[PDB]
Parts: sequence; structure tokens; C-alpha cells
Amino acid sequence: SARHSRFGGLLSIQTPDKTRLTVSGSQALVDEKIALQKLDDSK
Amino acid sequence: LPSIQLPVDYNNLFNEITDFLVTFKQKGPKYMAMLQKVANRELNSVIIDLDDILQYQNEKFLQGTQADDLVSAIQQNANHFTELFCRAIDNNMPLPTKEIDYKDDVLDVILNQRRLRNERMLSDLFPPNLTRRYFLYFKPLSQNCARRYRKKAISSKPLSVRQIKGDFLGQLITVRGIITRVSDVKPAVEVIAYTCDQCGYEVFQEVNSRTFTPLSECTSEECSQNQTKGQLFMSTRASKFSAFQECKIQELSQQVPVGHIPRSLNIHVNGTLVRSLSPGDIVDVTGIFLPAPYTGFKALKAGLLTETYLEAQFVRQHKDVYNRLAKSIAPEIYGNLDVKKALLLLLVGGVDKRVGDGMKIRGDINVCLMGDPGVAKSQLLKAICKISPRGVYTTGALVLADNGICCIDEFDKMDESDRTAIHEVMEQQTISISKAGINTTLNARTSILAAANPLYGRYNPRLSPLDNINLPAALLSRFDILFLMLDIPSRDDDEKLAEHVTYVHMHNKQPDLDFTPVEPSKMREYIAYAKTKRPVMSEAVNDYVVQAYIRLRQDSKREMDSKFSFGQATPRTLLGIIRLSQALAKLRLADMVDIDDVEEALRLVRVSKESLYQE
Amino acid sequence: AHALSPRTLTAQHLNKLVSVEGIVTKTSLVRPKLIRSVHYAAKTGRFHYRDYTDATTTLTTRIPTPAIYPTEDTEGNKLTTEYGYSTFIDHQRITVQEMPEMAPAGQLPRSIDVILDDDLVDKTKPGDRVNVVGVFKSLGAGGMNQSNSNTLIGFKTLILGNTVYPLARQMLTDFDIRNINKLSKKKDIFDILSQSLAPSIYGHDHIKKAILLMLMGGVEKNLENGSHLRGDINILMVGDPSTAKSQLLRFVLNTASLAIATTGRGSSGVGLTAAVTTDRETGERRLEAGAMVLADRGVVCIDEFDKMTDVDRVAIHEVMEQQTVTIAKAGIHTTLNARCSVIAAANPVFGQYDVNRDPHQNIALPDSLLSRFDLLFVVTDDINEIRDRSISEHVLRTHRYLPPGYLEGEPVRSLAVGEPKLVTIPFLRKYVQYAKERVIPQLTQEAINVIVKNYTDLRNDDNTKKSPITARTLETLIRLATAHAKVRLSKTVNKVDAKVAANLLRFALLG
DNA sequence: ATCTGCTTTGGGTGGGTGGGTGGGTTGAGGCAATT
DNA sequence: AGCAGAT
Ligand SMILES: Nc1ncnc2c1ncn2[C@@H]1O[C@H](COP(=O)(O)OP(=O)(O)OP(=O)(O)O)[C@@H](O)[C@H]1O
Ligand SMILES: Nc1ncnc2c1ncn2[C@@H]1O[C@H](COP(=O)(O)OP(=O)(O)OP(=O)(O)O)[C@@H](O)[C@H]1O
Ligand SMILES: [Mg+2]
Ligand SMILES: [Mg+2]
Ligand SMILES: [Zn+2]
Repeated sequence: SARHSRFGGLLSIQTPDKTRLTVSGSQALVDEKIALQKLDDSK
Repeated sequence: LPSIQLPVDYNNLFNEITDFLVTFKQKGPKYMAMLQKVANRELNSVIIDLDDILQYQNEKFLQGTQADDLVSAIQQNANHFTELFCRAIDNNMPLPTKEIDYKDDVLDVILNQRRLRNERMLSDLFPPNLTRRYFLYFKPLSQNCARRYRKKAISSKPLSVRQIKGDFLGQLITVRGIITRVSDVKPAVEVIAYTCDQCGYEVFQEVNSRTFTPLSECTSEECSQNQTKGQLFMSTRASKFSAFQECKIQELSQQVPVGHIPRSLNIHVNGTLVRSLSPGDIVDVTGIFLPAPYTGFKALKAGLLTETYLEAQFVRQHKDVYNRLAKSIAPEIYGNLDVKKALLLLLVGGVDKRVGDGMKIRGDINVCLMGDPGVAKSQLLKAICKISPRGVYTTGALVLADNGICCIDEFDKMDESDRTAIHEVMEQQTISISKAGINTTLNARTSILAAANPLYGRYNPRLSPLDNINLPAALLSRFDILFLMLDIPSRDDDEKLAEHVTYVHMHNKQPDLDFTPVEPSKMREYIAYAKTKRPVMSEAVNDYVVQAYIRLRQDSKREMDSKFSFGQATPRTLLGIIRLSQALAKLRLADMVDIDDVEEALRLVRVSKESLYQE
Repeated sequence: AHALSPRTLTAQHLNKLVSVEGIVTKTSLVRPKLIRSVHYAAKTGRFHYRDYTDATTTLTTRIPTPAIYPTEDTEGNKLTTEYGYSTFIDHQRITVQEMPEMAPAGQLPRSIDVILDDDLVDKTKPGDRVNVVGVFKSLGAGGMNQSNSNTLIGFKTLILGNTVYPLARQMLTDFDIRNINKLSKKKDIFDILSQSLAPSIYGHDHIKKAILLMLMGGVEKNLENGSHLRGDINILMVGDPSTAKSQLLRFVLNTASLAIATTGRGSSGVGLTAAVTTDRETGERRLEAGAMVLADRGVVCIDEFDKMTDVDRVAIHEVMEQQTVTIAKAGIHTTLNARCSVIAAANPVFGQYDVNRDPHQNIALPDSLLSRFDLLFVVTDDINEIRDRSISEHVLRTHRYLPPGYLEGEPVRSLAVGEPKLVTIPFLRKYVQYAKERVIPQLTQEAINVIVKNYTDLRNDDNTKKSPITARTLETLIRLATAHAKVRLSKTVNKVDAKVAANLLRFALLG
């Protein structure tokens, strides 16, 4: 992320069914593969 | 945990509150109209008038359907009734009448998604405070209304900080005092909104204490059923914050007993009451007197002693022209027409300071009073400082006097540091601070009004003025007008002064009756109007003042040939003369500076010193 | 045998009812103390309560109760505290010090800590003489807990008060009031009362009259505009060594209802106004009253006025000028009231007044400070035969006094707690209290004419004055007339009062 | 997953072999340098 | 009471 760690951008990804998951990170704000990678890694 | 049987049932009280809100009228019901305005986002503060509750109670009694005493219950225990009333309002909030952008609000979207998720789960919430957009306050029971209905109003009866004892805790009381400190507004958290990085849900936690322990593990149904360990994280965008401000209230001088020291009491202000208190105001704060329990180890150590504070709920704040103004400046002294005229000229301080060539001529008229002890110097200073809007009274503060007249008493005694400070102010009109801790520079275009005693304590005719004055000759020269007031014994004047002072002591009023002093408010507003104005000068007046300057310089040189002269005239004297003329024109309210104003200024400078020195 | 003092309280008296006498030197701030809390269970619809106890709230030892408010019912219901129904009581701690004059030889006075709860919270202020009844106790573990490794520290101790008895105002009876009135009807009451002051000092009639008028005081007037005229009389004595100035100061100290003693080199600027300290009980910043503040509505006697420093003189200058104290320290801004009369004694610059040199050269005090004294008395020790014989005989007679209950050659050394003829000191105190408590004289046109004539003549007169005439002299004249009217128990100031004030001021100024 | 155990706030109911570049800050008194 | 460690 270009900005600092505490910038604080929050995400809401929509699953094929109508449920929303939350991800943090500008890269997630831009991309979806990064979002899924973070979802897997945060487990 | 044993139990008692108190004679209060909250169910009848809740029913009474609901009936009062829905039915009371004083158009439609007053509180229903207020709730309508609250729903439409117009209003954000609901004030409950205990007078209205008393009126409703007495109307019900007159109808014969006697009910519980709501006002006494509120006064005796007020913390509970805030929540009760908030619940009642939440139940009866009318639907909005004007369409609003619901989707813009974060909370609306979040709660809609929560509803959708709950519906999906069922097919296979949030605290009430979170959605509240209003604050509730109690207006005390007014004295007149209590007397009208034959009742005693404890809430509106004022108390000093001394009378607020430990048995008043938990009540609705009023305090009288002056505010000594107000803190900056800051966000105090009421409800915290978390998020789950795995489950995709949101949690809410309520905070009603100085401290709290944040959640770290998801508690959602999905997480527990799946056992997935999803960390909870805070989100400030969804939380609920209330403006917070802490103040301090101190006893008035007249309330402290003999041989005692004043006390102070903390005040908490939340919601829309913030910024309604500033240091120096004398107020009647109405609030709920509550304790402030400690937490954790500090609670164990502190024992049973408790801090206390007041939850602010309602705040009541307490409250020929030349000759006339001069004589009205201070009617309790014996008239000093020239000094009063000069002081008025100082007060108005008219000047056209727009040189724009790198710097400008000083835009303030400075006045100095020097006299043997016995004349009304301190009284003149006090009066001239009370009249002025920016007057600051000090004894040998400058920041408060910026762009205003400064009232310095005992000028001669002052220390060298302050003398250098004023010397800087006059020349540069700037306040400069050079410290490692802080480096702040402030402009100061403020006038100085000084009072001093001669070197030996009294004026000595044998010694010339310069030797009598301890202050540097440059400082005296920089003064625009220097007044020397002397105390000469005389049968007639002494008799007049004695009669005046003694009449004042016997009757407590002004003795004079030939003329009626002008009201202070009219004089102040006229002075402000004059300050607003801006005169102008022509070429003929310029030539006249130039001629006056050469005449004055020749006369002053001739006088300086001897030792009696205070000091030879300089260009500073020319600038002072034109400054006085400009101020006089401002008083006249005319652009064109008449020769009369210049002549009067010349007479004033002459009589400032020569009139009394020649005596 | 339980009537004791802070010095005589020992470990033998623990757990016993004792009565202690001394001076109050400190007083903490009043803070409420939690005793009972009442909660409400919304679902169950019943109230609960909890009782708290501490080591200082009861006489029998119990298990300590932390001040944590219960949150959950026995069955798990949510509990909401009802503050309006809970019970808190006030709590204060004071320190009582042994009387300095009763201390042993070469030992500083000792003190004991006392606790006052509920209705005994604000019955005393520092500088008051009290008699405290309570139970002598001990607290804490006193180092028996392993945390403290000292092994040589004792237990804490203190008194839980039951009563406080003042030792300042005399209770007047109908007989006393009638006697006061009967005496006041006399035509020479002023002379009798003045002579009754300090019977053992020979001469100094006018200084005694001034001291009487100072004890009575004037009438305080504050105008609507803001001017605040003081009704107190200040007195300064300057003279040669051994002229009875200090003994007059001490007599004023003993007779006056409230009086504080200070010297020149023993005082300080902070010690006169107030000091910034921290409260032991609560750890909160506060102010401690000084000599001038403690003597509010009373008298302060300053000995060796000329041995003070300028920095310390500035504080007294401010106090006398404004009658208040302004404090800006440690984030504290306030204004303490100091409305006291100042009686001071000083020595000339060269230790003995010189007639040749002008008064300015004889006194080292600033003129501004001098203008604030109503009466300036210059007393000189002039050697004379008749006067010397009289004074020596008086002193010899005084030195031969023997107090009843003692034998010749015997060097000089309570029962309950509840309880032209010279006027005795107790009756003088009663008279002063009565007169300054229920008389407020008002001026009248005749006294007005007398005062204006006297001021006019005094200011523009060829004869030199030991002090320079000023408009302040007019205020002093009015004040003296009002005080003399008070002496006679009159509601109005008449010609006689003006003529007495004039004579006193004329003696002060032109010998 | 449960049982066992130490330490706060800040303050003298931890201290001066922990110090004052870890915070608790006015008041008085002695000493050199400045006068 | 919250958190740090041993069975
Ligand atoms: N013309 C006057 N009319 C009435 N009262 C006057 C007059 N001149 C002086 N006084 C009185 O003189 C008393 C002393 O005056 P003030 O304190 O103002 O000045 P000062 O004594 O010259 O000042 P300083 O404190 O610098 O010695 C005040 O009570 C004031 O009321
Ligand atoms: N008129 C007097 N009658 C009786 N005793 C007197 C008189 N004048 C002085 N004395 C004696 O003087 C002794 C001490 O003098 P005192 O302390 O009163 O004087 P002072 O004016 O305060 O002196 P100093 O300038 O030294 O402070 C006292 O014991 C008192 O007995
Ligand atoms: Mg003055
Ligand atoms: Mg002496
Ligand atoms: Zn989850």
C-alpha cells in the first residue's frame, strides 16, 4: 500500500449469494485476487 | 443482596410519562410537535420543562384523576428518568414528513444489511442508543411556577459549592458561581462498532464508564457454530460519539464564609450543551449531581471516598457633547475637565494609519497621569478601564489589551523587564516571545494609560519635572500627552472637595444637580460609533498644522534654553497633534478636519503640562 | 483523667474516650463517602441494597468492603444503581496541635489527626481553639504485612470525633447587656474604657484611645458603582527603644477577639497571603491561608515593621490597598478575602528619632505604604525628672505583684468540657463585642460641618505636620467619628464624635 | 482448557546499592557572583 | 481484575 499502515480503508466483498465479507487493505480495495489471498491467509 | 419496598413503581411513572408526552397541550401537543421536528432531522435536542409536568399534574388533579408526583420523583432521582423518557420518546417517534437520503447515512445501510442477514439466517439487534439522534435535558422547576401552584422548587433554588453536600447526590440541583476553566470539546464514545474479518458480521458494545475493555474475539452465531476464530477490530466510522467537555465552577467572593478559601466543583457537558460555558461567566448551572466511581486497582485503593461531578442540563447566563461625556466619565470625583477630555480622546483613538511605505505612524494616543499622592489617579484609571471594552487593569495582561487601551497603575515602580516590554510595544506594536518551549509572535496595537508618582513621592518645585520623573526621557517623549496633576491646598477648593466626598459618604449618590450625567450605555455606543468612522484632511489644514509646528518648535527651543522646560518639541509632537486632531474629528463625525479640532488639540497639549507647571 | 492534650496522648489511652485541646492547623477538603447503595432490577421489579463499612466509619472491626457497585443480581439480572436512593455521608480530616505556650522547654508542639463525619464536617477552621471528644484508635496492619520490610514502624492512630467545642465569642446575658447600656450612658465612657486598656503601661493615653477605636472599627460601605470603602482603622507606632510598643501590640493581641502575631524577619510574602500545597486525603491542589487571610474580619499585629524586605512589603501593600489577595500560581486563579486591621510598630532609621531631620529621613518605609495608615504615632523617650520618677514608681509597683494562691518566693506555673474605676478585661471584651455587633451609626449634617471645617483648616495651615495632609485624612476623620459613635452605642454620629476624632487626629499630626 | 500468581494506578501503608533524559513543582535557606 | 506461565 502506498499510504501508511494506519490509513484505514475498509472493504465489503459480495459473495455469489447476498452476503458481504470485510477485508482491510488498499490492495484489496483495488483487486480481488489479493482480497481472496488475504481472506485465506487471515485464517 | 437483600431487598427493600420503596413507595415508587416505575410502571405507573412510565405510563404517566407516555400520557404526558402524547396528551399535554399548551395547535397540537407541544412535545409531539417537538418530536415531529426531531424526526425530520431539524431538531437534535429535546428539553423537558418541569413546569409543564407540574401543570399537567395539576390539570389531572383538577379533572379528579389524581396521579403520581412526577416532578418530585424526577428531582429526587433524575438519572433513571433520562432513560425512561428516552424510551418513551423512542416508542412514540412519529414518521418523517420530509423525504431524506437514507442511503447516504452509513448506519441506515449497515442496519439494512443486518436485517437482510438475519432474514437469510432465519430462512435457513443494536442498542437503542445507537440510532438515537437527539439528546434529552431537564429544565428545572421555575420559582414563579412553583409559587403559583404552592410548591417548593429545590431544583431551581440556587446553591453555592459549599452547600452541595454528600446527601444531594443523585438529585437535580442548581449551582451558582463563576466558571474558571473549560476544556476543549472532544469525542466521548457511547457505542463501539466492531467488525469480523471472517464472518462478515458486526458487533456493538456499550460504554458507560471512564474505561472499557475492547472485544478481541468474534461472538457472532456463525463464528461460534463454525468455531472459526475471527478477530474483532474497531471501526470509528460506525461508532457513536457524543461531544464531551469538562468545566470547573468556583464560589463567588460573597458566598465564602469569613476566614475561608473558595471551593470548586467539576461539571460535565454532553451533547448540544457544549460550548455554552466559557471562563469568567457567572452562571446558574442546573445538572444531576452524581459520583464518579474509580475502576480497577484505583477503586480498591481509593476506599469509600468518591469523586463527584455535575451533569449539565440547563445554563442561565447573567448580564456640548464633549463636556457632557467628560463630566459623565467619572461623576464621583471632583471635576477635571482637561484630564477627562484627554482620556476620552485616548478612548476613541482616532487615527489614519495607512502609510504603506514600509511602516506607519502609530495608531494609538497614549496618556500618562503623574501626580502627588492624594489626587484621584486610581479612581480615574478604574473608571476609564471599566468603560472601555478592552480595558485591562494591572499594577506595576498586555495580551488581553491588544487593540485596546491598557490600564497600568503604579507605572514608576514597574520592573525593567516590563519597561522594556512596553518600550517594544510602543515602538513596534508587537509582542515577541523567544523561548525553546514556544516561539509565538503576536501583534499589539494597544494604547497605554499609566499612573505614577514623582521620584521623592511628591512633586518638588525646586527640581524640574525631568528630575522628578524617574522614567527615561525617551519614554516620556514617546507619550502622546503627558498630564501632571498637583495637589495645591486652597480654602475654597478644599471646602468643595470635602463637601462632595462627605455628601457621597452620607447619601451614597452623586451630589451634583446642575447637570444630569449621560447614561453610560449611550456614551459607550457613541464611542464605538466614533471608532468606526474615518475622517480626512486637506492641504489647507496641512499648512495650518505645519505653521503651528514651527511656532511650537521655536517656543519649545526658547523654553529649553532654560531648565524649566519638560522637553523640546520634536516630530513626535507633530504626529501627536495630528493624531489628536483626527480623533477630535472622529468625535465630530465629519470627514473634513476643521481648524477648530486642531486648535482644541493644541490647547489640550498646552494645558497638559504648562497650565499646572506655571502655577 | 481522660482530659488530655496531643502531647499527653500515649499508647496507654488507645480504645478509650478522650478529650483533647489544641489549635487546628490543617483541614482537608470535604469529600462524600459511600455507605449504602440501592439498585433496581428492571425485570424482577424489586430493589436491592448493599452496605459498606470502613475502619473509620465504625467502632467495631469488620471485613473491608471495596466500593465496587454490584452489577448483576443473584440470578443474573442486570442491576442499575439508584444514586438518588443511595446514602453518602461527608468526611473530613483535621489536625489539632498542642498549644505553643503549654509546651515543655525546648520542644516544638505536637499534633494528632482527627476525623469528623456527617454534621461535624465544617465546624472548625485553621487557627481556631477547639476541644475535641472522641475515641482513640489504631488502623491498618502497621507493618505486620510482609510487604513492608521495615520491622521498626508502629501503627497509625487517630481520633474519631464525637463533639467539637469552640474556645471565640462570649455569650451575653441580659444582666451584661443592661450593665453595658448603663455604662454607655456615662459622659466619660471613652476615657474609662481607654484607661482600662493595658493598666500596667504608664501613660500613652492617646495610643490607648486609638487602639480602642481600632477594636471597635468603623462602618463598611460599598457603593453600587463599585467603590468599596473600608471601615477598618490601621495604626503605626514609631519611636525610640523601650517605649512599650511591643507590649501594646501584645495586649491588643490578647484582648482582641481575633488577632494574629507576626514580625518582620520571621514572616515572608507567601506566609502572609497563602501557600500552595497538596491535600493528603485526596491529593488535590489547594491553598492554605496565611497570616493576613487567617485574620479576616480581625486584627494583625506586625512587630518590627521596618525590618521587613521590599518583596514581603509588597504583599502587605496590596492587602492594605485592596483588602483582598489575588493568587496566580500552579494553575490557580482566585481572590481571598483579607479584611483586617493592621497595627504595627517600627523603629526610626538611626534607632532613635531625630528632631532636626525631617520625618522622611527618619522613617525608611515608602510614602505610599505610609499613606495607608489612619494614625501615625511618633513617640519619643524624653528624659524628665517628674516623668522618670512617676514611671519608675509605676514599674516598681508592677514588679511587686503576687498572684493569689501563691506564697512569697514561689515561682509561677479543666474540670468540665461541656460547660474612674477600671473596667475588667472580660467586661471590656463583652462591651466591644456588643458595640461592634449591634450598632451601625449614620452621619448627620452637624458632624458633617465639623468634619469639613476641620479638614479645611488642617490642610491649609502653616504649621508643619508629621504626616502630609491628604484626602485620605477626610476618610480617616469620618472613620474615627463613626467608631467613637459606636463606643457610645449610638445610631447617629453627632458633634461630640467629630470633635473627638478631630482632637485625636490633631494630636497624631501636630503632637 | 484450567489453575497459580504479580501488579498497578501513581504515591510515600515500596523505596534510596535504580536514579532524575521515568513524572509527581512551590517554599525556604545557603552560597557564589554580581553588585 | 488482566494478563503471563506450568500441569
Ligand atoms: N477630586 C476628588 N474627589 C473625591 N475623592 C477624591 C478626589 N481626589 C482624590 N480622592 C480620593 O482620594 C483617595 C486616594 O486616591 P487614589 O487612591 O485614587 O490615588 P492616590 O492616593 O494619589 O494614589 P497612590 O495609591 O498611587 O498613592 C481615593 O479615596 C479618592 O476617592
Ligand atoms: N511606659 C511603660 N510602662 C511600663 N513598662 C514600660 C514602659 N515603657 C517600657 N516599659 C518596659 O519596657 C520593657 C521592654 O520594652 P518594649 O519591648 O515594650 O519596647 P519596644 O518599644 O517594643 O522596644 P524596641 O524598639 O526595642 O522593640 C517592658 O518590660 C516594659 O516593662
Ligand atoms: Mg493610586
Ligand atoms: Mg519591640
Ligand atoms: Zn465472525
